[PDB]
Amino acid sequence: AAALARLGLRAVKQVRVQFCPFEKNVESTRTFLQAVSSEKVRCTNLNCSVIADVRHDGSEPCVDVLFGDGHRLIMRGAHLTAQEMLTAFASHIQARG
Amino acid sequence: FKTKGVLKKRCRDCYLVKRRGRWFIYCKTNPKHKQRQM
Amino acid sequence: EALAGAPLDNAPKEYPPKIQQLVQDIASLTLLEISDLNELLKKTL
Amino acid sequence: PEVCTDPFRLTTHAMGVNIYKEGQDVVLKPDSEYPEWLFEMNVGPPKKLEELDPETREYWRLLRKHNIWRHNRLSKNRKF
Amino acid sequence: SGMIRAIVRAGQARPGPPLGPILGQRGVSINQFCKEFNEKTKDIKEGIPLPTKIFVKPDRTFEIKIGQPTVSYFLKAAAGIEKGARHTGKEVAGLVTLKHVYEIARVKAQDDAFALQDVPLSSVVRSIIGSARSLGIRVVKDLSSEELAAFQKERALFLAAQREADLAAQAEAAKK
Amino acid sequence: FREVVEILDGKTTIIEGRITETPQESPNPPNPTGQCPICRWNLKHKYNYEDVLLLSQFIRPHGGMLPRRITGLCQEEHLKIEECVKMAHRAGLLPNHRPKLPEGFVPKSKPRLNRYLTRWSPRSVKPIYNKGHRWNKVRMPVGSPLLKDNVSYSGRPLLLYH
Amino acid sequence: PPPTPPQEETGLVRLLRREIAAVFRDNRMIAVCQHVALSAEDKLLLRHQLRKHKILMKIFPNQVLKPFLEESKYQNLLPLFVGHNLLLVSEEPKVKEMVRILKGIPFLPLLGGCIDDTILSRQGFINYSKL
Amino acid sequence: FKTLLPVPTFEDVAIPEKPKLRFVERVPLVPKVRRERKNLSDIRGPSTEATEFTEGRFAILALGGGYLHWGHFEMMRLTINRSMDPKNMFALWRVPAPFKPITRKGMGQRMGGGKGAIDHYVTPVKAGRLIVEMGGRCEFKEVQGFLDLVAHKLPFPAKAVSRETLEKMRKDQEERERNNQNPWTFERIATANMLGIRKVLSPYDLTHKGRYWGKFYTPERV
RNA sequence: ACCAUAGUAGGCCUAAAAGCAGCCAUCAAUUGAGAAAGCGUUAAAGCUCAACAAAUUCACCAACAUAAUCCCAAAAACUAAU
Ligand SMILES: [Mg+2]
Ligand SMILES: [Mg+2]
Ligand SMILES: [Mg+2]
Ligand SMILES: [Mg+2]
Ligand SMILES: [Zn+2]
Ligand SMILES: [Zn+2]
Repeated sequence: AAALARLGLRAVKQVRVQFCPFEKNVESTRTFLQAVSSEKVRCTNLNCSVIADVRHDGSEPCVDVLFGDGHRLIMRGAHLTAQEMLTAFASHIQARG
Repeated sequence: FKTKGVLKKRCRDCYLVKRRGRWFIYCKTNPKHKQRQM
Repeated sequence: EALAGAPLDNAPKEYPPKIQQLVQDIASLTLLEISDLNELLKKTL
Repeated sequence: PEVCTDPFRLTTHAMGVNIYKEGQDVVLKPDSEYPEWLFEMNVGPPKKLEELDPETREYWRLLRKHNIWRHNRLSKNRKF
Repeated sequence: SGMIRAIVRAGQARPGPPLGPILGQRGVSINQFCKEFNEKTKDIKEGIPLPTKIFVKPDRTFEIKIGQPTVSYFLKAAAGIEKGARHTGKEVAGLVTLKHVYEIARVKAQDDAFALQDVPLSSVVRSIIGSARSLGIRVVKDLSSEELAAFQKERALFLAAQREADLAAQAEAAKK
Repeated sequence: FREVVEILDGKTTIIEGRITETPQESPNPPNPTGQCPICRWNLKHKYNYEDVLLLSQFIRPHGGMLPRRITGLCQEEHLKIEECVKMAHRAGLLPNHRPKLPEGFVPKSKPRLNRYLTRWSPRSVKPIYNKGHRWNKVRMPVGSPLLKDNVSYSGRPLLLYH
Repeated sequence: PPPTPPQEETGLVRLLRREIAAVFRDNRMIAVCQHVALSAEDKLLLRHQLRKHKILMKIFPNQVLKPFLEESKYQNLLPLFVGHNLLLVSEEPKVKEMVRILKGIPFLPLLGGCIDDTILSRQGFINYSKL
Repeated sequence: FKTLLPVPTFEDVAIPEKPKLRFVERVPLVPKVRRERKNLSDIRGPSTEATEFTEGRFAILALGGGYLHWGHFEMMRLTINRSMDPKNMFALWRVPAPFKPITRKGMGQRMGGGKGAIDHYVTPVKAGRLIVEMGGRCEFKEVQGFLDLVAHKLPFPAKAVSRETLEKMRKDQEERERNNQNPWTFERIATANMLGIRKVLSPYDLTHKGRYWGKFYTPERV
């Protein structure tokens, strides 16, 4: 949460995390959602739309970030760790935007 | 840098790293806390 | 003892057998029983 | 910049509840209009660790407070 | 834009410090704020203090939210005392009955804190009891017929003695 | 083992985590009741810096060591293996466990000096100009003191300082 | 290693288990949600809106809740209790109002729950609200 | 989630009047007119006095021998008084005021001519003796923290010990001495006069058992 | 890493003393947070600690420059040694 807060998320439009809580490999995605929907991340940019899609039969937890560079970062996290996902997202944000 | 026989952290931001065979208190917030083990 | 598996609407195709057996019990009775049943439900609820 | 009262008016009613301009002070309703459990609260020394039983949340709240106090006392000397 | 808390009087809403400069720095006019406060609290007894929250929006627009007065003021008014005790616990300033405590709790239940935290009146009564303990006001179960005045007389003589001792100490320090 | 792959197409990035098959432990350990890998395979006080077949079992493909909470070693065995890996890397063993830099591999430098049983980092030691006399002699450390408990068939203790 | 030195269960964990059992036995509607760390004023406003409908929320440690869950008949709720958890506790289950008041915040996901010993997912709660 | 442990409560201990350390005189009220020989046996060997706690729970233990003079006494007094809480702690001395005179030549630096002139007074301290003893309603961590400075500034090596720590180190020493593996020990060899080692040993080595060498005490010598 | 809201700016002194020049109390709301253990402000604000919620490899002290004609055997970590 602190890493995203110290990044200036002002240049992010929409972040949607779609997962199934009843699966066994959605823990990393849930932790990513909690880290990206924190109070500091909310206050560092207000126009960002954070969506949490819950399914039961999807069985494929994924995250989508659409931002105003006309850019789409999609990460289908089934074995990715939460820390690695956060680092990759932060690197892409500080690279483009 | 101050060359000392005993290194102690003078704040919470001091970090101890071993370089060139010696021990170092490096500090970024307060550069005056730079200490080098003799 | 345990609970169900929480099926969703994405692939909803199986229903609990309780409703089917209730329908079968309803259908396996005569019009006199139907009249008594509906009058009893009217009186109670 | 308000004013208090010296005579038995204090014993006959309170002087804080009335906030609006009109002096519609509330009367002292007896126990017939006040709850019984109100008069059954610890108004003296706070409950102690040896007084509280170990099967209530109050005991563990007090233990947590004492642990925080102990940590503060032992960390009074902040080396860094 | 930000969150502003202010202890303001019911009708003595002056456009001066320490409240006028803060709102001027924020950007909203202070005359409008004073007028709105006076018209909103014109039915409240002038002189009592009360906390209020000021919300400032871009284009320099302000809104006012006013809560219940301070428990310190409530308990001091209930006990009939003008100022609290210095040495808390070792000396007692006044006596407040559990009945007065319950009345204060009932009248203050309609504040933002205890409204957002939907709790029974027992919690509010306990909070008022703790505030009285901090104030140095003892909370007797049920004792007020004339002993309240009997204690008031001795409290007045003790306050006079304390004032004399403070004057003597100040004179000794000045001559030292 | 897990790998992260990145795909770029039309200013869109997709990263995927792919799991490939990894080798498992051998079926028959000589001492199955040991709680530690080395200490149950009976390699305690048995390996050295030159036993790369054991030292390379758990090191990252770029030469870094693996965490103890993942490997399962006891603390002393983890420290011994870390020191052995350092000594092997300095000696020149494990030549394929280095990062690939085509831009830096072209500017060749002075030929590497052959060495082994090197305790300190080569760039952190100062030459001993004085060297002392017999009563106060400055000795050169060789090997590591962590491996002083290894089995000695000849019976002579290892000369860690010479 | 030597045999296990069984750690005595203290009053804190005993009372937590007692409260969890009372919650799981008394009330009927037990929903599970992900606890998102936000401002305390937002938390207080959420409790305010929930207590408008007289349905509460609780937080219990996982170290205590997981053994109770696997020992009880709710072993199918294990995947719902990995991260930060919120237990919405309700008598006279009213999922429609809960969905209506939680729709305002888009990023609070309904992990699932049970209504009268019937495990239902977010789709199940949608169905109950539609009913 | 972590368990809640009870905290130690101190109610039986009572803080006495004047918990600060008392001022000590550099010279005794009656000075010693007669110059005495510098017996170093008051430093050599283990201590027999002030080796056990009397009223406090923490102490400064001396692991070696030496002389304490008014500078050391003033240092200890000032440091402990300024870093100790009078409302919850109390401290007491365990060494007497400087009484043993020390002489310096002064007039004339050539060898001979007689004894020197009394310059200052010292308090001889042996290894294993307590110097300052503290107690009260406090925990050992803070007392150890601000007593390690005094222990370091003392001439002889010293530690900030407690009753539990002193008992632990004594029991560890006893365990080491009982489970020592090699059959050959300094005490056994010295008492049996094996190899004629009494020729190079000392008559006090039979009692010191090789753990004390002059004014230095080595606690790891069994 | 992890977030830190409440009666309340606790009561006195003070130009101001809002957890923090100081003295006395040290209660109480919440499932969980000391009238506050360190930075910071004239005073506020703000940054941390302990508290809950999440996981939890191991973690108490121990390291310390130098001289004068030119450094000073060379070298060696495993073939069995009471
Ligand atoms: Mg010393
Ligand atoms: Mg509480
Ligand atoms: Mg914390
Ligand atoms: Mg120099
Ligand atoms: Zn620093
Ligand atoms: Zn092992």
